[PDB]
Parts: sequence; structure tokens; C-alpha cells
Amino acid sequence: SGFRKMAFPSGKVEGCMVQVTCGTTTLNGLWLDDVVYCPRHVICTSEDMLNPNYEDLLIRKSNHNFLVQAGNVQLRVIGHSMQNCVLKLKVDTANPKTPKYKFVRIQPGQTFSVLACYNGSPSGVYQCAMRPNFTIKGSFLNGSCGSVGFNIDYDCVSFCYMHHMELPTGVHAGTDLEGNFYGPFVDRQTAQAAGTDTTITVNVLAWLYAAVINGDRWFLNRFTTTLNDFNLVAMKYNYEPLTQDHVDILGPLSAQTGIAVLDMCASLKELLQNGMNGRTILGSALLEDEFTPFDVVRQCSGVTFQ
Amino acid sequence: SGFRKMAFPSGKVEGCMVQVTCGTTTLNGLWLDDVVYCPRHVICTSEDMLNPNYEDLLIRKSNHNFLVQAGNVQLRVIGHSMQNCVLKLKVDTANPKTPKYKFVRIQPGQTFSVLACYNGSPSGVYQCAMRPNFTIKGSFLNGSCGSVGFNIDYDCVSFCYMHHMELPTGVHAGTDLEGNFYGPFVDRQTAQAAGTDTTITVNVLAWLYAAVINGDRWFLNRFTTTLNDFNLVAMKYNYEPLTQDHVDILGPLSAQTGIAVLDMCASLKELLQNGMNGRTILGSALLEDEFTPFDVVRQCSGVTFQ
Repeated sequence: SGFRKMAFPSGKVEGCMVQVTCGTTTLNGLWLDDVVYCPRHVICTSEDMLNPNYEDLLIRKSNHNFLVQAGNVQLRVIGHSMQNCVLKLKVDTANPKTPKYKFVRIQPGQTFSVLACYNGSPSGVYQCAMRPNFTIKGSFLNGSCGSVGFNIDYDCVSFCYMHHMELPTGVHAGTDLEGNFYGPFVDRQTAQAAGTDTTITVNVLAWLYAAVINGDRWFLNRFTTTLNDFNLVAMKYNYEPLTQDHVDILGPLSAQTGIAVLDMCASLKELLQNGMNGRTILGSALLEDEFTPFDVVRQCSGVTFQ
Repeated sequence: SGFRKMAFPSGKVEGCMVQVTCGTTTLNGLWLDDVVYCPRHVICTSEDMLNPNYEDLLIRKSNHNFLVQAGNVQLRVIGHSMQNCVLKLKVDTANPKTPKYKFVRIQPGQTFSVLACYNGSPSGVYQCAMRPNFTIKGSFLNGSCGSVGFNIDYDCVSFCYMHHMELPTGVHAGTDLEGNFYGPFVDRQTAQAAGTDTTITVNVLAWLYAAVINGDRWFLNRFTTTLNDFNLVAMKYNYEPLTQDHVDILGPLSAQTGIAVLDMCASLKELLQNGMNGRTILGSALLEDEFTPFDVVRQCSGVTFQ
């Protein structure tokens, strides 16, 4: 028993972390096969970030302007190209540690593990969620850029995030591995508006099921409700409206605990209007939304990876 | 910026996880050099756990009774011995992936990363703390036994924990790598009393400094206090009494934020007597105690490992 905010083992990703330097800027890079991926603002100085013209900047850089170091091994850059917001430094040596991988673009609400690095060396690992406003609440210091987020599906590593910036508000923005930002953000040092952040309702439900599975049942109540009437209350407290797909995704957690999805909603509804009144759920005084129904099934059944 | 409950990268530990089977029991083992370490109750059936005589049980087992599988590689057991509560299966092949390691016995309040495994394969990783009552609040399902806790000091892996049991209360008990239990626990299926759990006061202070560093300063107050008068209040709310060593350990966090240790205490004192009144600190509605002063310095300065 027990419930913890668990991250994926990072071994397969550690071996892909390289350090990328260009001029006086140095950040992390992802070495897969014979190509190194990294944020394009590695070609920018501190001054350039205010208003950079990436084409004109990249055009004054040749292959020998990039120093890609993997521990102590040096990679010879043989080609370079800009794909959206990322750089693709084609090197001469294919990473012998290249795992079976895949590039994916996740949806808000989804969760993944971040391996925070500095100078191409692992600092630590944590689990987090993609907020409905396309930002993430992580832990990044200067130099962390290029750090990746990933999920593990058995023997396959899915890369879904690459860190690019911290916003003046302290939250983080990044891209997928093809270089497209998540959200309305641009890679420049300017004021950027992140929309209103909402609570991931489907995740909160999955977490209540985890609580029930783990012995916390005090919030279970007699009442029930309808999807429409639940959503009306959800919207007042800035929760994401729940759909039928959410109802179906929770099916397994429903069958296992013998508590219908709509009944669980009725317990949530009441916690929003009344609060937790000094009580906790799985050691928490707040409603947790960084666990997807899949994350709960995984932790509760003991799934493993290659 | 930002603060996350961060775990150490697990790559170096993943390569030491083997599956140990004996009879119909199968749990995880730690393969270092040419020796596999695992809980001795791997030689026990379900019936035996009620009242096991480990010597008499071990005596009816020969080297060929142990099946140690590392992925697909099979290890030939050439020797076996019981050291306190762990088994030491000497095999023929030294793990080529043996990292630079060390065995240590931590103190309550200290923190470490747990790599949860099932069948010798990594499931996930999380950070946690050794409670003052020598238990840990983790996430373990049947089959998890043998999972290890560790810290990373640059290029050296310090193994400090090995999971052995879940208590009827849902908390976890284990040993160091020499086989000595943490706490008054024995490896048998009986009712065991874990003492009163207290809050790790020094860790809570380090976390308040992290909050200040990250912009949350609302709890900073004019008052001050004395160590004695603070401790008197601490003891009423089940907090560990603070000593001078704790004061010295926080020195660096004190110099960096310009807030004296005793003044920080005065802010804590007030939060205990008054509560957080609907407010949060680093996204939390409770006082967090799973971060040591060292963990905070690490996350706030960007430390890396081999």
C-alpha cells in the first residue's frame, strides 16, 4: 500500500544527455542516434534574447562553432539545421546508448518525468503535469535549458518535452521534440501571458479512487449527481469540465473499488463547496491533480519497464 | 526558480537490480561486484512468516536452490550466507555495471531515493524521509521487497535502505545493507508497535528558507524567540526539539537569505499556534518535512552527479 508522487526510472535518458556550447552560452542537449537536439537560443547571448532574429543569428554560425561534449567524449558536428524552435546538430558518432525511442506531443492534463540537468549532467528527477494553460510548475535554474520530459512505455522512451524558458511569473514553457512550443509562447525574453490555470478534474477523481484503495474513505457520501450539475459547480471553482471520455477513462478504477464515477463526482462536488475542514487525503490538505487515471493504475498494480 | 520533491537519477542503481527466487518466493536483489544482496525472508513461504526460525530454514537450502536472474542472464550461485537479516548470495559473475558504491546507515530525519522494483525490474523512483520512529511512508506492493534506498555523492552511490516489510499500519520497515533493521522491528508477520511519529523540525526550517528564496514571504514576522521557548512550543505539537547542531546546519541558508535561524523559528512557532489559515507555502497547505537543509542547498544551487 501507500501512495507516492512517483517518477519513471531515468537510466535510459541519462545516457542521452550531452552538453552543448556555442559562444558563451551552454545548455543541455539530447543525443539520439547521430543527432543532438537542443534549444535554438543556445546561439544567443544575454543581449540577443530581448529581440532575436534566429535566421540571421544562425547564418553566422558554422559546424565548428558548436562544442558538443558527452562526459569526456567530444562530438564532431558535421551538419546543423533549425527545425522550428530546436536545433539539430548532426554529429559523426551515433550514441551507442540510444534507447528505443519515440517523439510525442502530449495534451494538457497528461503527466511525465523531467530529468533536470546542468552541463549535460543529471541533477535530479521529478514527476509533473502539463497544466491546462500549457505551462509546467517545475524546478529549473539557469543552465537547465534543454532538459527533457519523458514517459516510459515498457521498452520505449517517449520524449514529449524540452525546456526552453522560465516566464517572469516563475513557471516554465517548452517545446515538443520537433520544436513546437506548448502554448502561445515564443522563445524570447519578453512579457508573455499564460492564460488562466484550471484544475485537472479527471486527475483529481483518479486520486480520490487511489485514496479509497488506500483506506481513506471519509469523503465518500450518500449523495449523487448528474454530469451537467457537477460541471456547473466545477466551473465556479475553476475545474476543467468533465466529459464522457473522462467517465470512460475512469471505468477500470470504478470497477475495482465498486464506486460509480458519478457518485465519486458527488463527493468531489461537496469537497469544493465545503472544503476539507482540517482533514487530509493521502497525506494532503489539498486536492491533488498531478496523477492521471493511468498513473494510479500503474502504481496500484505494480507495472514495470525494460 | 521553483521547488519540487526531487529524487536522484536512478541509472546507476537500475543496473544492479536482479530478481531472486527461492522455492515459490520471488523478490528483488542487489547485485554489486560478485555478490547479490536480498531479504532473508525470500527462503520463507507464506506460512513460515508467522514464526520463522531462519537458521533451521536456511540450513535446508543449498546453492542450487537460488535462481538469480538479471534480465535474461542467469547467475550461478556459488556460496550463500546470512548476515543479520540479509542474505549474501556469492555468484560467479561480477556485475560489469557495478558503480562506485558504499554502504551507510543513515539517521532519522535523513532523506534518500527509493527505486521501487518488481521481479528485478524498475517500476519507479521517489524521494522520501526516514521518520523519527524509524519507519518510512512509501509505496510498495507485494513483491517489492528488496527494493533499495540510496543517495548519490558525485560519483559514489550510498546504499542506505533495503525494504523488508509492510506493517499492519501501512508503513514500511527495512534494514541497512548489513542487515540491521532500522527501528525495533523484526522480520516476522506479527503485530509490531512503531513509536510516536514526530515532525522533523530542522527540515521544516530548511523548507521555509526555500520558500523565502522562491518568493513566499508572507509568514515572515517581526517577532523572535529563544531556543528554549521555541522548543517548549515545538513539544506540544509533536515536533522534534531543535539543537545547536541544527542551528549550525542551517547557517548557510541563513547567510544567503539574511534571516537569522532564531527569527525563522519565531515564524514557525506562530504557524503552529495559528495555522496557515487557508494560505499555502510552495504550493502546500501543510508544513513539509521531507527536505533536509542539504536537499534545499542542492536544489537551489544546481548540483550534479557523475
